[PDB]
Amino acid sequence: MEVIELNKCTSGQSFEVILKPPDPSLEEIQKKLEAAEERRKYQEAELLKHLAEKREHEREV
Amino acid sequence: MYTFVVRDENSSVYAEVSRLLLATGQWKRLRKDNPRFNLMLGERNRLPFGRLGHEPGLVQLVNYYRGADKLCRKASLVKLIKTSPELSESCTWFPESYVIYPDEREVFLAAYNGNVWIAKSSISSEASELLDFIVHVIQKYLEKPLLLEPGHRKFDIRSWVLVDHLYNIYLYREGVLRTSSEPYNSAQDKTCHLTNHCIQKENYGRYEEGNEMFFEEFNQYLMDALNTTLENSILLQIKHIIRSCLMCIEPAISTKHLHYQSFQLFGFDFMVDEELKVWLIEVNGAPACAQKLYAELCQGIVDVAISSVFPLASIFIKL
Amino acid sequence: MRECISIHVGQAGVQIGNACWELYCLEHGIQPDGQMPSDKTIGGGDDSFNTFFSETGAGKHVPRAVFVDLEPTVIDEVRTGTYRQLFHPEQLITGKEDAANNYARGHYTIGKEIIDLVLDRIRKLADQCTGLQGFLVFHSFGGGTGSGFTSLLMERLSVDYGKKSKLEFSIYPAPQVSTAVVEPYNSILTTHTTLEHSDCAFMVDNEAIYDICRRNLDIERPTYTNLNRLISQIVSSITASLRFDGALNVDLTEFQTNLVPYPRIHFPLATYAPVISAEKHEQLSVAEITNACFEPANQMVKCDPRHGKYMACCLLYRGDVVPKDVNAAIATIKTKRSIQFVDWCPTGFKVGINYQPPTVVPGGDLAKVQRAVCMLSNTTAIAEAWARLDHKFDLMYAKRAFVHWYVGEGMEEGEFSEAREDMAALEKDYEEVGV
Amino acid sequence: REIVHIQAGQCGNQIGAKFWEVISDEHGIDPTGSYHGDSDLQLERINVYYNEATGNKYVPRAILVDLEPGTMDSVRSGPFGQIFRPDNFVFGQSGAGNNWAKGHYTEGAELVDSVLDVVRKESESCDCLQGFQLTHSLGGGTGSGMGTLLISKIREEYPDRIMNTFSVMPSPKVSDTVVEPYNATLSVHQLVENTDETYCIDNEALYDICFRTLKLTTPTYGDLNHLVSATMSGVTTCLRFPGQLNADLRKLAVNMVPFPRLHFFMPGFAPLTSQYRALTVPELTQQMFDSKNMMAACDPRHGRYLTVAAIFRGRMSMKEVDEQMLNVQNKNSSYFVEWIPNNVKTAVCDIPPRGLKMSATFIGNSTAIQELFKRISEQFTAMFRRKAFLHWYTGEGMDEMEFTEAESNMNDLVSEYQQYQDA
Ligand SMILES: Nc1nc2c(ncn2[C@@H]2O[C@H](COP(=O)(O)OP(=O)(O)OP(=O)(O)O)[C@@H](O)[C@H]2O)c(=O)[nH]1
Ligand SMILES: Nc1ncnc2c1ncn2[C@@H]1O[C@H](COP(=O)(O)OP(=O)(O)CP(=O)(O)O)[C@@H](O)[C@H]1O
Ligand SMILES: Nc1nc2c(ncn2[C@@H]2O[C@H](COP(=O)(O)OP(=O)(O)O)[C@@H](O)[C@H]2O)c(=O)[nH]1
Ligand SMILES: [Ca+2]
Ligand SMILES: [Ca+2]
Ligand SMILES: [Cl-]
Ligand SMILES: [Mg+2]
Ligand SMILES: [Mg+2]
Ligand SMILES: [Mg+2]
Repeated sequence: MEVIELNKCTSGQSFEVILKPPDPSLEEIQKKLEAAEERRKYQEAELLKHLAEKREHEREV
Repeated sequence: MYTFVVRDENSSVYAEVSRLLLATGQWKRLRKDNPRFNLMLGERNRLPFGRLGHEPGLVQLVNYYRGADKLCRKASLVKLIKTSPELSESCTWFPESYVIYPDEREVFLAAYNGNVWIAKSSISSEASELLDFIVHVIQKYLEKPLLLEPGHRKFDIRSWVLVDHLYNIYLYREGVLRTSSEPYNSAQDKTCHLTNHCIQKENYGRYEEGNEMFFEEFNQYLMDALNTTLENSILLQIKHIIRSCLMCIEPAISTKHLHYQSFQLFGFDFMVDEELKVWLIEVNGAPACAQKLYAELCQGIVDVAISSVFPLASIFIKL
Repeated sequence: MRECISIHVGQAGVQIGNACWELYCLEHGIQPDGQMPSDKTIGGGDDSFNTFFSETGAGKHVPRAVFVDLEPTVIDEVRTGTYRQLFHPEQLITGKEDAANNYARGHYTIGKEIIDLVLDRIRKLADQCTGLQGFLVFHSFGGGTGSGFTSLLMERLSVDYGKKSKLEFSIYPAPQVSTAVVEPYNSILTTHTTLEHSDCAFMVDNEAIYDICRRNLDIERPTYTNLNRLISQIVSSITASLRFDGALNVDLTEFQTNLVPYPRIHFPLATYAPVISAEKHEQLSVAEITNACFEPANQMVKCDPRHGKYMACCLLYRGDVVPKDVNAAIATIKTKRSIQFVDWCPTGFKVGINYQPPTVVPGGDLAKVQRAVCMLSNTTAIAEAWARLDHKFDLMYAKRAFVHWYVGEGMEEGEFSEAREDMAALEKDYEEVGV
Repeated sequence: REIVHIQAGQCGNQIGAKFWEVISDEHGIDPTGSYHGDSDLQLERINVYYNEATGNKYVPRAILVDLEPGTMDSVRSGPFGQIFRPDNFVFGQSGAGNNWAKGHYTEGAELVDSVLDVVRKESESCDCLQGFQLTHSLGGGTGSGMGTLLISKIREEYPDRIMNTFSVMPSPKVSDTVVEPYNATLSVHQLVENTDETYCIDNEALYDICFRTLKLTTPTYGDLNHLVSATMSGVTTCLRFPGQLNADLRKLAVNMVPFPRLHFFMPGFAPLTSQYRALTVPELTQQMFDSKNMMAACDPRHGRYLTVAAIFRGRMSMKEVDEQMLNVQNKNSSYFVEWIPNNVKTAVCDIPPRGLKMSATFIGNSTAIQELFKRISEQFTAMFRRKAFLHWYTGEGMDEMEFTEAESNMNDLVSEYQQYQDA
């Protein structure tokens, strides 16, 4: 059980006691965000298309 | 209303426990994967200890001690005894054993130079036949066992021990001797050397019903034949061995200040030589009980291990 | 001297950041107006406390911090709070509507329209740094902003600051104070996307902080104020080496060198003692507080290190502590506890001591103590927290419960099984090292 | 932040008026729109439901709609009638004759655009609109037919905002006309598609509560609305006062709606009142979960809870609240689905409702709600297999096919609930 690398200063001290020895680029991120954005816009376009079909059914009634 | 789950359908012991718990009217069984339980009768392998004690408002208890496998796996037991100062290499109640892989052989060969050994894992006078057979353990075969008469036959003692959430060690007062019906032969036939109930049932049942001799009869025998008692000649050594093993691992498996609690039933198998010295052979972490002792023991499990934590509205010796 | 920038994301990150900078000011003698009488180098300096504080010509010590939340109510408390004078309007960023506890809403929908602003405001702080070390990022796992926007921010920070280190202080979800059923989803989605970008992450389970407040501070029903002031102490103990003179963990790179030998397993377990009630005391010794570092009841994450293996252990003392008493306590503890290291690591402890004892907020719940310690140990037992989280994920995702909320924000369902598969490999990585 | 309230038809306007009477009292707003409260908690989140006019006067962000003036004339001269913005009264003169087709396709189509003009003027004045709140019945013509038409038009113009309804379900025990099952079936199909959150208010449950529990020999619509008002104030507490849980409509939906179509909630309230002995936290918890306190005539034990939101109001022990909420969960855990962990969330508010020192409000997404749609489906089929009373609808241009499709989709909704009740 040896003590190692003892350093002392006015505000404290530190040491080590050994007991026993032994990324995606900016463009790729922008594509992910834009890909998800286009999926949101496609889902909304399908909603508004579906609501537009109800509008013409309402006029037909 | 306390709640519990069952996750080992093949356990005879706790199948009776749950039946008793239901018969009280204050316990309700949930399904296997319902996490809002007070008591877990868990699986024998890969029990998810990490998911216990994280349910607000529920005191959670499980019937297994995490880490107790160190004592209940044969190879681990040898390592535990020879590396723990509490038990130490010079342990007088455990046979000389060595862990070897298909490790420790150079040390087995040295001691090799009576010399009959046994190899096992979870009998030959020549080591060559043992190694060619071979994770296993080789320990000295006890060549001078205590032989019951009439019969001149081998046996081993089974003791049931219950450790509760407070780490109180309870020895069931009723043990059992798994006897052999074939006379012991000092010179491959295993039926007279191995006392296992399954091996014996495959002369079986002559001296005792099912080759199970219980303490009352065995005690009367030691008095009539050897002018001593089961308490003095054997049971003191058993209690000493049980304590040494469990207190050694207590700091590693205790749940005293844990977010969940553990208890566990253990099966200690012992071996007695002709000098009435007791030897530890194995510790079973998931043992079964004798048919005529299931009611008493399982009720004791509910009283000591479960009701103490979850009270409602002695058969044990406290070590 | 090398600067560190703190980034606080979401309600949890912001409110915890508030309690930290309040504590920092008390520890350094900085007043709520930003003045530091003890600092004689007016308008500048490269002292150790300058790692977290810049200085104006008027003598105001300004945190190197940026607060970001997608709704304004939490950050508005900073603009009007006690330390409003410290912070600069550019440092406080607020949106209009929040991520609604939806990782996909914070990461994709709302994160895409505010990410550039946050980076620009961070750039304004970085430009004031002569030698930026890296970033400290505070956030929750379960919130939509703390989870979704953080993962996006960490991605861009690795792009804009490739050579800089990044450390996390993360709030692991606990039902006793959780606000959303889908927090297991968000926790695993942000861990997957952030794993390769974080060098060292300190997880704090609200469950553990909650019980420590109930059992040791005798608070019947802890609030976020109770939890955050305790968290502030642990965070302070971890960052003290960067803010005071010393020779241990003096830069963000050292945390990785000392606590993280394997990059993926970068979640050290924090254990703190003593936690004493202000309403109460016999002062605990070096041996008693060091022994308390091995009690699960004092860990920031409830788990059993006895059934795992250590890769590194750091002891950070504050108060009346001398090396002699530390080694006498360690020796005693090795003989009474199960402390198994991986065979390829030295069985040892890196010890740092700061003579200044812990500072406590006036009127707080914590009693002043003459000595305290925070242990940082990288143990595989912390994987118990991943197992719990992955199990809850599996239960809901097997039925696709709530999944439509994430797909509706533009996220593909494949990202769920992609993140879960990464967590599965992570759990087995721990298992290989732990056995 | 801001919510835009809409109330349509007789029922919708009568319950909506009472709703504004109750929360106006809780927030300290007098019939003149002036604040006269004693706490800042009343004004901290007042802009969610109120616009601040000149002179620091608060005007509900409410739009009153009907195809006949009768019911709205009474509202204007009611107690709090003067608080509503006069321009937000949008009414025709012909009525809908309890005819979904008249509200949805003919009479209502002539009026819907002027309603949307008012909605647009309110929304445009919102710093950050979060969604809409509609009060209506499903058994009539205007609230059912024109109400669902408005929802469809609103979703087309604000597709990224949350749509929330308080929908009164018809019952033969409290019936005006025999065609209520037709109007209700046609409306549920609309709600399944175009709302995020629907509080199912069953007049069968309201009547049973007034009769059995409150011992009211002959309940009136006023007595029923007393229960509705109390329920509406309770389920909107988290939206109106400072809090951490379900503080806005979108977060509520995320916590409550695991599958988009299964968004029909079973509300409950405790204590049930029409008494000076304040309850105990244990008593609030038991009653709050008691079927006799549910506003939808469905037995929770016949199904399973997907999600639950609990709101406690008054000065009480939060410690005791959490203990009791964990108590009921841990004792009847079989009625909560195990594949959504921690699906019960609890909020507490210090300000209690008027007349009580403590109260509890229940919001459950239970699969047992299928009993409500089953009841409507049987009443619908009993008439539809003989095409009885259909001429009232074909005379407005509807074809029988539209009825068959409405029936089919509601039977599908029933089976979808049964799917997850056995999971
Ligand atoms: N310890 C602590 N935990 C908090 C605090 N605030 C929130 N949390 C936890 O954080 C989780 C919720 O995340 P939040 O940070 O509130 O959500 P957010 O980051 O603002 O994201 P959104 O609100 O959905 O946009 C829950 O598990 C809370 O228990 C806090 O002040 N202290
Ligand atoms: N060192 C030894 N000396 C003498 N006999 C021994 C022995 N080791 C084992 N035996 C005998 O051989 C038998 C082998 O059984 P063993 O000890 O391996 O437990 P086991 O796991 O195989 C059955 P159980 O789990 O039900 O106890 C023992 O019952 C014993 O009679
Ligand atoms: N709870 C309640 N239900 C009502 C009230 N008025 C009508 N109803 C119910 O609503 C249905 C009739 O719809 P109604 O609102 O009167 O017709 P509308 O004006 O065309 O929407 C029937 O099922 C009634 O039981 C009311 O004041 N309170
Ligand atoms: Ca200076
Ligand atoms: Ca006309
Ligand atoms: Cl860089
Ligand atoms: Mg065995
Ligand atoms: Mg938030
Ligand atoms: Mg009417």
